[PDB]
Amino acid sequence: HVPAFLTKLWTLVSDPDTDALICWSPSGNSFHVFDQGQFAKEVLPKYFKHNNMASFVRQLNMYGFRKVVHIEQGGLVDDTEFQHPCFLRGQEQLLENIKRKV
Amino acid sequence: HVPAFLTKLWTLVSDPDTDALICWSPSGNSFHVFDQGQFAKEVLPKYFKHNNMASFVRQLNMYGFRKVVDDTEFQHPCFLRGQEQLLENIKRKV
Amino acid sequence: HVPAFLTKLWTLVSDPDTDALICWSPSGNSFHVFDQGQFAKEVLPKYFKHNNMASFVRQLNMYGFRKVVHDTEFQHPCFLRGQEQLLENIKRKV
DNA sequence: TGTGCGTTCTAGAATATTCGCGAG
DNA sequence: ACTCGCGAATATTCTAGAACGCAC
Ligand code: NA
Repeated sequence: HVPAFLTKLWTLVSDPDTDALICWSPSGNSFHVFDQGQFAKEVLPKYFKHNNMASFVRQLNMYGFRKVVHIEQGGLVDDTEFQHPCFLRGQEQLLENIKRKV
Repeated sequence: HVPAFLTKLWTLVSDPDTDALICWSPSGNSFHVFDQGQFAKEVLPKYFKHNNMASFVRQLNMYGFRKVVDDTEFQHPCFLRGQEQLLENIKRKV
Repeated sequence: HVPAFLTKLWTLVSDPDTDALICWSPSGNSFHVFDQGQFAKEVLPKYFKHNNMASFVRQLNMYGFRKVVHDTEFQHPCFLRGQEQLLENIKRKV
């Protein structure tokens, strides 16, 4: 029913063993990826058939996720945050409302 | 969605800790940059991918700011102290 | 007249310091990137205003580079070891 | 028995940065 | 000769197109 990408992403974010690399934000309305390098090489191949952050990012955009911009990035002086309105901590059933672009 | 340049400009002008280098005018309808040299060298690279005052000014003109005729003053009709919601009306040129 | 990206890219690839992360292929008609995590974190910000491999890859495509399918290998016919003069022919997409 | 999903490589679109022109 | 808005090329970021394999 719910496509594999969303259930794995939900499980991956919620899993407390991965919270050093991917976890919910305190509000539970977005998720963070820390150290993209270790995440792509260590975490992604355990759920998907690849280890590329770009292929994970491409899927995020296919399901309508958007990157959250922090106002402190953009200067010359690793935290990647994504959000979807129906991807909320404690609301796994809401994943049926997220559906992929055709 | 309000572009990063205006949000950063609003934060930088409004911030009282930076007022020795960039701050609102007393009326709050314009802002001043003092000592452009130290501002470009020390403040800009903490917010933008450069330390060039010309590139900051170029963006000011891109968003329709104009210079009011060291001490450099710039103005935009929708860049007003206490009216942060008006940044939504500032649009980049075509 | 040669854009900064091509001169910097030729320089960083040719640099024997970085050959552990980015170097020419034996034939010298393509270049390899090993461990892009460390390449993006340490090499890119020394030449560009960022440390994202995606922003490096995007520029490679804007200049007509192509990824060769088999760590990470890219090629352009006018990007050859010892022929910095051929970069003159690599022209950026509109 | 066609359609939706996943992975990869490249391009689109908006804003950002640089350089130098020219009206006044 | 000089100031100050520009145009234009390139740079950076985030999202999408397109091709192909796979499943049901
Ligand atoms: Na200030």
